[PDB]
Amino acid sequence: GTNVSIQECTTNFRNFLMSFKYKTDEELYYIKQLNEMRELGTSNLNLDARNLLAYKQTEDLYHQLLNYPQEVISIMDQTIKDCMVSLIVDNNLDYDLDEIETKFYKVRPYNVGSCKGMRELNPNDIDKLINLKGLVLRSTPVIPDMKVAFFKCNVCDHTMAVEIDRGVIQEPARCERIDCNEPNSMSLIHNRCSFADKQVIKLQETPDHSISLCVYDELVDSCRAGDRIEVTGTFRSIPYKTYVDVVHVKKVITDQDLAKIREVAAREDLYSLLARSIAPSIYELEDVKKGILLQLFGGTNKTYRGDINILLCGDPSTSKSQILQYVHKITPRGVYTSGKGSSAVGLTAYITRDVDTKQLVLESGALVLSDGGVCCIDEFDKMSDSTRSVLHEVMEQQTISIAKAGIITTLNARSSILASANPIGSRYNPNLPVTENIDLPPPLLSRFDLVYLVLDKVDEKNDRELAKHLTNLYLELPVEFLTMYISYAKEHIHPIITEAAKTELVRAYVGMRKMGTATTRQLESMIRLAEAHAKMKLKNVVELEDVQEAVRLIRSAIKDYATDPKTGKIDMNLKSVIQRKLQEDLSREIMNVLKDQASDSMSFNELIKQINEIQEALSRLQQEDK
Amino acid sequence: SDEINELKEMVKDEHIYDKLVRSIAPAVFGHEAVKKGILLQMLGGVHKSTVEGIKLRGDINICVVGDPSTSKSQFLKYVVGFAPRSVYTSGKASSAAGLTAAVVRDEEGGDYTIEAGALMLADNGICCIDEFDKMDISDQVAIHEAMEQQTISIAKAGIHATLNARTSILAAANPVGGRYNRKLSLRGNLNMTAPIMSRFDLFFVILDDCNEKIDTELASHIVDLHMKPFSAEQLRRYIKYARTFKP
Ligand SMILES: Nc1ncnc2c1ncn2[C@@H]1O[C@H](COP(=O)(O)OP(=O)(O)O)[C@@H](O)[C@H]1O
Ligand SMILES: Nc1ncnc2c1ncn2[C@@H]1O[C@H](COP(=O)(O)OP(=O)(O)O)[C@@H](O)[C@H]1O
Ligand SMILES: [Zn+2]
Repeated sequence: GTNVSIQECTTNFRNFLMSFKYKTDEELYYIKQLNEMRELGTSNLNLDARNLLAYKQTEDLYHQLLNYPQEVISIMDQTIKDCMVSLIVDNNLDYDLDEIETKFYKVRPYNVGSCKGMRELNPNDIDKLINLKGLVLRSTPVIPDMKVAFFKCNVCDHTMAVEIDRGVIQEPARCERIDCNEPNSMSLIHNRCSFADKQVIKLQETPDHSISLCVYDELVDSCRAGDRIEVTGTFRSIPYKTYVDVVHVKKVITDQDLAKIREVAAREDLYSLLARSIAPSIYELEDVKKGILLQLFGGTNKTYRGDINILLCGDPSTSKSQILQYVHKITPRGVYTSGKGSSAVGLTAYITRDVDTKQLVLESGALVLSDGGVCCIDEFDKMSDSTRSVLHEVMEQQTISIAKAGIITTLNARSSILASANPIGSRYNPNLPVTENIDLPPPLLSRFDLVYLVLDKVDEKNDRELAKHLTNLYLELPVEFLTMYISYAKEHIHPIITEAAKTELVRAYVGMRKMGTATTRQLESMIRLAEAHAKMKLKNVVELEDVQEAVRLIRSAIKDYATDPKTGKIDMNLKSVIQRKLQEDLSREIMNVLKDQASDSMSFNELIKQINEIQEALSRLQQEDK
Repeated sequence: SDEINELKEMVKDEHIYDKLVRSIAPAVFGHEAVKKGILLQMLGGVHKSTVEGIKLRGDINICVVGDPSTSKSQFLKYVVGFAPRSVYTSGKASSAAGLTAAVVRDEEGGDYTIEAGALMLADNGICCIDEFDKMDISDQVAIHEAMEQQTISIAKAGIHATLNARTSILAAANPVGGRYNRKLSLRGNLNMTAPIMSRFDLFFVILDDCNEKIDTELASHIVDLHMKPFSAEQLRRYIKYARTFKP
């Protein structure tokens, strides 16, 4: 039989349509939306199918409906028409009825509860209402589908209107006119018929493999290449290919979670706690932790993306592969690749025409597949030159333009790149300039945001610290909260740079400039990192402290303070006569100031603010009883 | 009458040339020489045919070389976004067949038929090529005939026709060592040979320097970009009138 009782189901949906509320949350939902829908000239209503799970009788309706969506939709069409007629003329609230009266409507539920997954669907689950998710790849051109047949009698020009019922064409046997009774005289005029748009769309599905969906009517060309899509429709296999008849398509936490986020954000050790909890297997490296976490936060996107890219140029025994392999798993899912094991086609795409589609199609590579996410590239120093040439336009415009035989098109590859590269030779050698220690040409090396020189120094004390950190770990914030925080910050905060924060950029860039490799590329980072820091703080604007911290992070990553300005070499060690002179002058000045004021003593904070605009000098003076 | 008046204001004013110079790619600060060059390239010279039948090329080619920091690609993007007909391409992505014309088997028969490459497309327009120095010489050579003869000649697989290639080539490139080796002269910093350099009516090499007064304003404007006379729509209207003159 049928699980849908026409009168019972229409009465139940009438009761739901007039009584639903979510639990200001107290106001009724469709009691408000009915007037708006009567105002609208639209031909369809997107039914909020999450309300079906929020209310009991509608959950029962879903369980009954799982096998018979079409009957309920067909009933709801007439129900919508009747409701419109009533609210217009029976309630005497409106008078525009004729076109609504004559036309046909539909309804599309868009938030139905999900099923058990595509591969788990059984042969009896065919023709059931289903809900799925994935990413769209390809689209077929508009294909007309027959609805009306226009037959003309080839001996008397009489015309008959014939329509298709359940995919059946019925050719009239004889002319219907009283005089003209010639059999088989009816003929079809191809271009006087009526058709409707049908389109096949390819979708890479991920159950809660690729599935080729089918769409009809206004659903065509609403889904295009690269769309992030959730599907509500019918799973189909007919005498047997698997395909989905789409009924609606979607183009796209607790308050306790908000309380937890606020608590973690408010505590003063926020940065320290984040760095400490991101990677337990990697000890210390505060700057590297801050940089990679900032890359995960990302900058603000304006129309000017915020895709921060970081290069690790440490010694070839420091934990760097362990960080990237972990990032590949903790971040929202991306693609893990290696420069040595990649090619230009492997990153960008394979592109070719199609006979059936009559337009270009793409076999997406990892670099384009990472659109909107994060990609990891080990062996960045070993990437082929032709492949490296792709990175240029990717990092400069987030696009890839190709012009070859019969194909001229551009593809978007907006993604963040985290890369590791061993130094030239078996180890980093500070006896050579820092530029000469990296095997990347200046045009590619100069456009990164952060480059980290994670060197290894042999020292018994630090070796003991690391060994005691590691050896006791394998005896015998959670990642869920970390991902929750990362998603929330990207979801909500859009920080704007303040005037004071803007002003310091000029001085910082000029200071980096006057020590001349301080190209204009690093000035992009001087805002990209600042916006990411503001997002991490969850502050709605970029603070001057955020800018100063970003500048400090860049300086520490590059390690300019330990870098020789004359030859680019690095000091190994990073009591001096300049230290002695500074301490002596500071002690003299504070000794003068502490008694120049009309008091025998003063607070040390006020003295520090007066002089710096210290502790060792005052401690030594106290040792001398001054 | 109103259309004529609007187009007339842009022509009958004393300072229109400087106004149009200061209007190409308003996002890119400075670099006024390239702004003049692109403006002149968009209004290429009158084509002439000799009474002997020999034709004189009228389109203007431009090449720009700069350090990896100076914004040389934004000019190419502005041109392809503004030109009525334009094609953008990359030096390494492009190939010989993809620029001039492709010899491909045709439908409805067993004979061959051409397909339009990057140069045949946007004919009577501006073609933009980025990373020009990265191009292989074997596929740089094929651009020469379009650059000087405004034609594409094919003698391959049953096709022996000569095709129109009236296009203005705009290119961007980098010095041989990426950075401008300011120790040496212009002769040693470029890998381009004389035959291809001779075919550019305009040629600019722009550099970077640590001048504080320049870098301060550069930083201010490139930060304003990330913070946020004649409009770009009017320039196409002006060019549609200007291009027809024959001085
Ligand atoms: N700070 C560290 N913490 C944990 N493991 C480390 C650390 N430094 C080195 N290792 C170990 O040394 C090994 C070498 O890894 P790594 O240096 O990242 O790559 P590669 O072997 O290519 O140099 C890894 O197995 C890693 O576990
Ligand atoms: N005068 C300028 N005005 C605004 N932005 C600039 C200027 N000069 C350089 N830039 C910035 O510097 C970057 C330079 O990139 P570019 O040199 O074009 O890369 P490529 O050399 O690969 O073409 C651009 O993204 C641009 O935003
Ligand atoms: Zn008849």
